[PDB]
Amino acid sequence: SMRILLSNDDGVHAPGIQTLAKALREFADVQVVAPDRNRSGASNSLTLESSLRTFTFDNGDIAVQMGTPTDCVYLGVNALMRPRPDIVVSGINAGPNLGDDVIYSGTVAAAMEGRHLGFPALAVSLNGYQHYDTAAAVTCALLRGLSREPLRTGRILNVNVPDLPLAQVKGIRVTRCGSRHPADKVIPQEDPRGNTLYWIGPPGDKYDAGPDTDFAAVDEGYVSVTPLHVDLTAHSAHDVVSDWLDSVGVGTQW
Amino acid sequence: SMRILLSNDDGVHAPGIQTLAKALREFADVQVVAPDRNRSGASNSLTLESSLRTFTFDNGDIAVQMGTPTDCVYLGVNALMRPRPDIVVSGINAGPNLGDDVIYSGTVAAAMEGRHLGFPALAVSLNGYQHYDTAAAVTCALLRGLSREPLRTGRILNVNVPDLPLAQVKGIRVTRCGSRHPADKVIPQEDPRGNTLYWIGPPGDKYDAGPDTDFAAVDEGYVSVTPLHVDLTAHSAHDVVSDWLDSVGVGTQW
Ligand SMILES: [Mg+2]
Ligand SMILES: [Mg+2]
Repeated sequence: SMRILLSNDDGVHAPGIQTLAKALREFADVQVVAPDRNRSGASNSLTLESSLRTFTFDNGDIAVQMGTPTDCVYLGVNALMRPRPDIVVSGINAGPNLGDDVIYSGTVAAAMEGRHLGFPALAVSLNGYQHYDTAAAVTCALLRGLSREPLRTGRILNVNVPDLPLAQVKGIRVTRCGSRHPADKVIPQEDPRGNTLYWIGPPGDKYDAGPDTDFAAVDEGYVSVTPLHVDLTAHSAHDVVSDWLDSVGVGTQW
Repeated sequence: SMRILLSNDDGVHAPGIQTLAKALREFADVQVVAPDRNRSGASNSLTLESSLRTFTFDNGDIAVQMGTPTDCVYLGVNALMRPRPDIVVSGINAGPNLGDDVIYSGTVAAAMEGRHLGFPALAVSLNGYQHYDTAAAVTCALLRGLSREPLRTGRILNVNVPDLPLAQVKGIRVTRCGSRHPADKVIPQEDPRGNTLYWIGPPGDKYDAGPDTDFAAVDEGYVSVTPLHVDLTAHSAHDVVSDWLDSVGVGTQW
């Protein structure tokens, strides 16, 4: 019987995470360890300068004080949940995590943090705010599915679900991350004393959102499943960087 | 003429950034934009629900008040530094960023924000903190030559410098990222009121530290340079996931 570490990114009381927990407690033992306040825009952010305070609740749900999504699952796996989870699922998130985004996503990061357990970790995001209903069903399918048969390759599955009633989601689709044009907008806004403060503001237009992409999938009406890894090496850049090095003679006398 | 945007993640006052600033500033035009405090572990996190305030010191360095490394370089290239920088150098970090430490590193995050400039972003990490001089020599050497001859491919370089006297470092190796075992340590500490607080342990043991890894290079006394990209998609796992979805009948009814 599956042991589930359920975290998320929107906080221990987000409709997203609570819904998923009810659905999952139907066939698995779930233990929630989530951050205490919506703070999305954390990435694989990790509290290193300070220790972490824990708070447990009425049920058994833990919230990490000021804790980051990676904070949560990390504490969850090596201290807080015992016996250890078999999987971590990163609880239904209010809003997409597609393309370039994924690198900055706290919800993707919680999943990435469970890349080492018996089962692949699931990140789950709704594109919108209404049909949490649907994302739960999708996750359960994915989960019963792992339980009859283990997946031999891919330790992070990044799922996004369209904001449509289950009956209208056309299927699911294995995808690749898309990309936007480089973001560059900064919105200045000035404080009552004259000084300029800056907002980061909105991401670039969609660049590669062709047929193979997670963007196209969701746009079409499919669950989009992207397998993620954690090796950022640009392997094909290799010889070029080496020729360069030799060409200009850094690291060499000759 | 070479306009450098100089960030780091240990904070604008760290000896790694300051020593780098000084070395660059005698053949290059430099602007420091960095966090106001030690922000190690910050990964790609960014401030989205708040505006950011800056502070300028008399030497012109700029700090982003509660800014993340990412916050800093985004604001650096797009608002703060005029005219735009030619390059982003992410200041000499105290401690290595090797293997999968990369997904958590604020140092590399700062460079990832440099992705779209003329020259490739440089992330520079020292494996200790005796010899910042050493990392400086390297970075300066990387930067010249870069300005003698462009790098035809690869937008982000993850540079790790052994913690030795320059004379003792054997050379340079273009490398690939290694990987660690799961981390499992959670160092507990009691509150003065008796409550268990949790500190996040260290990075796990080197696991893949093979012949051509970033680990191997540093341990043997070489500078490691790794080309990095931002695509999280595990492409080679595509068909396996696709066969698994079909084998389990999720997203098809037959
Ligand atoms: Mg969120
Ligand atoms: Mg640091």
